[PDB]
Amino acid sequence: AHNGRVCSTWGDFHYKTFDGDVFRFPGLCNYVFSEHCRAAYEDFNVQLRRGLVGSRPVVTRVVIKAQGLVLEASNGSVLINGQREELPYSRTGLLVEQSGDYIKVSIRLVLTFLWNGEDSALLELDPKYANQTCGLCGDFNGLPAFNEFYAHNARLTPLQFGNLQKLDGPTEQCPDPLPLPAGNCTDEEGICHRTLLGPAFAECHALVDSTAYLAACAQDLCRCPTCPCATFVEYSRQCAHAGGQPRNWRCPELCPRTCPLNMQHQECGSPCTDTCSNPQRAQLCEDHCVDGCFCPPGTVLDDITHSGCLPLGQCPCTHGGRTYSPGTSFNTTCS
Amino acid sequence: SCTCSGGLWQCQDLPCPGTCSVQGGAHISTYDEKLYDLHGDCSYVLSKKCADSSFTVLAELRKCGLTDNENCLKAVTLSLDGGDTAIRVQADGGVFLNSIYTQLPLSAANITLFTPSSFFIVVQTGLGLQLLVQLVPLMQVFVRLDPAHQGQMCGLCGNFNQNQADDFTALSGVVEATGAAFANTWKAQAACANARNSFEDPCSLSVENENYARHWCSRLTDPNSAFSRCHSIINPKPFHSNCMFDTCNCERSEDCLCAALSSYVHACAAKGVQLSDWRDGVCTKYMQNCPKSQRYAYVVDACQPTCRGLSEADVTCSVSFVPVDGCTCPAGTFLNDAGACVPAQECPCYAHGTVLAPGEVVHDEGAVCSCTGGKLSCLG
Amino acid sequence: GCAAPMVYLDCSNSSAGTPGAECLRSCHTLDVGCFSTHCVSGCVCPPGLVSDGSGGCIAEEDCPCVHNEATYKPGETIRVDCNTCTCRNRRWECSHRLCLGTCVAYGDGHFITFDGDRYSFEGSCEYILAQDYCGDNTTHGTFRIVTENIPCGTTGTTCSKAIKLFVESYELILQEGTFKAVARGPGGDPPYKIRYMGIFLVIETHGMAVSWDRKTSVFIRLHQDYKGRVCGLCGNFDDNAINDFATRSRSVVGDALEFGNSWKLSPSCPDALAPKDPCTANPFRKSWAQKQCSILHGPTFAACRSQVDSTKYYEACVNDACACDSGGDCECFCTAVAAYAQACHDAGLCVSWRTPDTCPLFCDFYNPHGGCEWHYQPCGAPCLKTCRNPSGHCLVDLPGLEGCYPKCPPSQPFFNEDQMKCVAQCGCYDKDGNYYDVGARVPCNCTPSGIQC
Amino acid sequence: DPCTANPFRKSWAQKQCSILHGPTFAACRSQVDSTKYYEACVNDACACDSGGDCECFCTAVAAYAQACHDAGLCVSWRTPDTCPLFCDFYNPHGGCEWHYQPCGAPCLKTCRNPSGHCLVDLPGLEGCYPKCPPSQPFFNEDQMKCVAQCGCYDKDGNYYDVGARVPCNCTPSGIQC
Ligand SMILES: *[C@@H]1O[C@H](CO)[C@@H](O)[C@H](O)[C@H]1NC(C)=O
Ligand SMILES: *[C@@H]1O[C@H](CO)[C@@H](O)[C@H](O)[C@H]1NC(C)=O
Ligand SMILES: *[C@@H]1O[C@H](CO)[C@@H](O)[C@H](O)[C@H]1NC(C)=O
Ligand SMILES: *[C@@H]1O[C@H](CO)[C@@H](O)[C@H](O)[C@H]1NC(C)=O
Ligand SMILES: *[C@@H]1O[C@H](CO)[C@@H](O)[C@H](O)[C@H]1NC(C)=O
Ligand SMILES: [Ca+2]
Ligand SMILES: [Ca+2]
Ligand SMILES: [Ca+2]
Repeated sequence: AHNGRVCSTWGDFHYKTFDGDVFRFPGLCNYVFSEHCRAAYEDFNVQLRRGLVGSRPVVTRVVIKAQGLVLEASNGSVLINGQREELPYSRTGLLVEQSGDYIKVSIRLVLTFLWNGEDSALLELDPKYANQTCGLCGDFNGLPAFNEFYAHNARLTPLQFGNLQKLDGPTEQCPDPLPLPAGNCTDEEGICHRTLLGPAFAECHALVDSTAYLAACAQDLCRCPTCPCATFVEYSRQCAHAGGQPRNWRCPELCPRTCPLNMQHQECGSPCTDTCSNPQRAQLCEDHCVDGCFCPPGTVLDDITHSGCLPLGQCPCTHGGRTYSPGTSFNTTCS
Repeated sequence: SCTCSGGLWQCQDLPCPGTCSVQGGAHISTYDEKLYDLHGDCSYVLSKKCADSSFTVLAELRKCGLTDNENCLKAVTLSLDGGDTAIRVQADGGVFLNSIYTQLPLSAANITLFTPSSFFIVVQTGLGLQLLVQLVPLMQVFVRLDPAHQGQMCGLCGNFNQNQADDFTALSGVVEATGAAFANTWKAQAACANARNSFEDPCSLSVENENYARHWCSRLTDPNSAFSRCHSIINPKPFHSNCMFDTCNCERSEDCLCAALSSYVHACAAKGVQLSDWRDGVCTKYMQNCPKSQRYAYVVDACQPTCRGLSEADVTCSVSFVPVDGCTCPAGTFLNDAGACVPAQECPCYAHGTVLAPGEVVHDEGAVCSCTGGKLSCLG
Repeated sequence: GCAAPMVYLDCSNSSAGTPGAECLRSCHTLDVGCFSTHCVSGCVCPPGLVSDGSGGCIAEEDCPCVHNEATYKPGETIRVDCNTCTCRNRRWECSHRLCLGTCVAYGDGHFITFDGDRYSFEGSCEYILAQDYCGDNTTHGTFRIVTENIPCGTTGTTCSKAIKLFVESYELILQEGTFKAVARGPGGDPPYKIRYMGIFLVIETHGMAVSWDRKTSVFIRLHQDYKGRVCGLCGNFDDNAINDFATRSRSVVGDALEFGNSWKLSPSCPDALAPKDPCTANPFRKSWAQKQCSILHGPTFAACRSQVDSTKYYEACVNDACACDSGGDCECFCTAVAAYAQACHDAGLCVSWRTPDTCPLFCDFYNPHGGCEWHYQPCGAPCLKTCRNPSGHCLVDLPGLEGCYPKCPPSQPFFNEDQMKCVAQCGCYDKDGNYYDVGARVPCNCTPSGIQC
Repeated sequence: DPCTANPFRKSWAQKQCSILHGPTFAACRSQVDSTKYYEACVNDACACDSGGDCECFCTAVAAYAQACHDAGLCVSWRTPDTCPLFCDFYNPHGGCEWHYQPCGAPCLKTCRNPSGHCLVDLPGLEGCYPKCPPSQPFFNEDQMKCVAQCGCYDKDGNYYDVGARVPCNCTPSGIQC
């Protein structure tokens, strides 16, 4: 599956590259998150600007340039080639949606960009861009520990690596953030060890190693105690993406989630929700686990009138812009 | 000059001093006007009368950023008399005579160094070549040659023989292919790294850089713009490409942008057009940053009016250079040895190097003298 | 503290300012003379030698010669244009054969005149691409070439050209895919010869060879005799490119529009207005254009980009692929790239891009029923043993150029252009140049001699 | 509607699509109804206003070409002026197996199918095929050439040369160990 074609940005300036490296780079301006930069003609150019909400590290603007299309997501709005658009916006090859808890931009054969709109932002890239990319997401060559931080044969540090991939505005001179002093707190109560190493991610231990995630959990624990679950959610995403099936680690206290009345919050539910518009969509799907709201098995989602999830036998039909409740009939002159 | 006769234009040529230039730290316009880009990091022999070692203008181009194609000019080292003399103009304005700091002006061995304005430095020599070096907003170089040296020079700026196909003649007797391949034969130090050909336009990187550079550099080719007066004389397409490439690639986008616009203006004024008032809503931080008591001027076409000069003449003001713009004292004012700008009434006449205050009657050698309006008069 | 003959040099003992390891006698800096105000310590060859740049020591009379980013050992030879140089004592000694001047008129109006100047001019009327009919005496001149932009299916963006090759009293109109002849003056033998050079009509005049791609690019190659005595839109061939914008009245201008407007045949024709930048006009093509034109930066043209400067060619490609918004896009991109292809072909390289996905060239077409003479050669033979030229010799030997040629076997060793086939015995051409099969009377019969009676 | 959107292409479009009414497609126009194919051709040539025009016209005409091929005919339009198809490309230095056939063989003795039989015997269809001589009678798709002996295809369908180990070696039998 999406083994090594994923990168992400989460929590307190935590960057996970394509080949598994995690680091922290507390920048506060624009950076080349990824760019087709080892080819005759560029295909994609995705950048992030990271700012602050009071104190929480957030992404304040993303600019994805791809194949003559400019997509700027910021301020809860999306700009397509300079024009605001209402989600979802679909065109040949490109589709952008408010799907789930995020804003997702999928450019077919190019990339998949998930953006929760506050902190996280995840890139899936095609295998064909192996070794031809460069940015905070890494080189996509498959070797984690040897080729990212070696510029002109000199091994360099996360601050250095995140500052090399910098890009100022036309009239802007953003500084470089200085190294943060030593850490404290750690995982005292063991919450990171209790959860991350808990049963919920058992097989996830067989796929994605949690050492960096453990450290990031501790570091976030040094930050506010209402923001420690970003690392957990990111580990769930990564375990799902490597191929494994995460389990529901959430509890009414562990960053609880709320969903509509008929609709439940699941970790690793099928991404193709069966909806009695296409009640057998989930038949031969090919897509890994996805977190979000779902319906209990047996009852499909009702997208025709948005009445929650309904049983297969009680949901409406549609004909020519008309919605028909169950029990209704309409007769044409011939049928 | 062309006369309308015989149903045609009968054209004769007045002698024309050739003009090399390095603009943006990367682009080079040679004597044959073969514009080419050079992204190198070494000292390059900008020009040299390659029969002898009479003069040798050197330029040190230095990489200024993350990208290998981010260069700035950093020095101009006129070697002379086969290396016996070396006038080195840096990028901050510091002028080193034989590797020793030397303020400006300086007049010795027929060499005259002076600043027409705060933006430019003039290194005039009697050997034939004149250097006019720009410091504001960044470092650019211009070279003028008395046409006598036609078809004799070597170096980056080409042999000056009115042929654009021979400009890449190397020392091996063949025309080189591209810019960088030609330049890497003229490096000063064997240890330098060879320049590399650059296809990737930095303009494609940032959309905000895109729109900024486009909206400003488009002021060149606008037929209603101040620059239109030179369009019918100089084709502004290379200058627009330079402005685009600079601003997109320049970390200080405004600096390289205004450098490109200044370069276009200065080239056109070299051809004999007085482009004026082109900084509308652009590059005005170069209006304001002037030294105190000075002021901007668009047509600075002579020496700088000085109290010493009006008192006892000056070798400086006997040099003809293309009218550059920059910061100077306004007309009717002069800068004393202190450098402050005062009217003529406040600055003194100087006799034998003695400060003789204005409006002061004195006795000397059986004579009575007066200092009226900075002017010295003596009677008896 | 070194190993090979080059030994360490330290600046601690020497007085400050000596030329150190940076000013090392080298295959390049032996000549220019090194400049450095700061000595640096390093390993330097013993006196009498230099370094190769890689830590060796070589005598000064075997230093490799560098040309176009390459490096050549002494004893190696290279070909520049039409001549060949050899590397000796850090120099090139080249044969002194004259090389034909070249004018190139292609695309939406790009011109590369004889003197190497480049510009763009979008003209719509008839423009004198060359002539000897400019001088204090016009009548000692011989030839004249006019071109104008044909649209092939509409009245819009250009799709092809129309050439008028006058030669003294003869005339040849090149349009619509082939040639004609409107010979009006004295009726002697042709002062020209016609050949099917790959995808080109080539017309020679023993000192002036015109090659037409049959759609929109014209490459004219002149002998050195005509130097300084021609004019039009290919300059005046004087090895002085600054003044090549010399109009009808020889008032050198700094503008392309006036220079083009000067050489229109009929003064009644309206002057072309300001040309408009294509990509700005139609932004929605630009991306595609770049993706199409990026072929010039890819490894297909990696080698040639070091032998031929491809900046202006790329700008031309992008402009043309942006401009052709009314139809026929592949032809625009194909010819924009093919101008660079011919530049590479003439320079030193037999580059073959032309992939089935990108600018394909049907060459199986003239292969009848499994016959496999017709093959695509990226550089055609200098002369063709054509049906019209049974000798096999040629007057203005053009070098290789793209297109497909027949490998005519000994059993059928005559390439016939009027049927495009390798055959055994040729037919006949009359004065006007029409063809007949042998054994046919002409408006005399056709025989092994030809038209005889 | 495409032509209404971009009238300035429209004329060109018709000139390009008129190939259907010409003597090139004289015979087939009586074997296959070509009103709708022509309408599609013109609409496609009108629509492709963002680049790649010849491909649009080529495929619009080639659908009709295949319809003629399937009906009863072997029609060969494909002029060097009109929708050329570079088929000399796979010819190695004069080797001339690769020839353009307007109607191909029903089944190809390919590298992957050494038997020469096929499951769904398709009729002729445009494209250029190699006249693989008896000396080199195997058509290899991954390299597009006539060769003497084939290599091996794994379960996923990747190809290797004989004697090369698979992530067992390759032999006349195939992948064995
Ligand atoms: C986002 O945009 C809204 C208006 O659409 C504005 O009121 C708000 O201040 C912006 N910023 C945030 C953080 O919501
Ligand atoms: C990956 O990129 C490096 C960088 O030069 C190159 O040396 C290596 O061969 C490449 N390998 C692959 C498999 O792309
Ligand atoms: C057609 O449907 C309407 C709506 O239910 C119904 O009233 C009518 O009787 C139907 N026509 C028949 C049954 O013929
Ligand atoms: C000018 O140059 C000449 C020749 O080198 C020299 O003799 C003279 O001293 C210099 N200065 C003046 C003022 O002539
Ligand atoms: C050539 O022109 C000159 C005047 O420029 C004239 O005197 C001479 O007679 C002309 N010669 C011929 C052969 O026309
Ligand atoms: Ca790596
Ligand atoms: Ca020259
Ligand atoms: Ca000329």
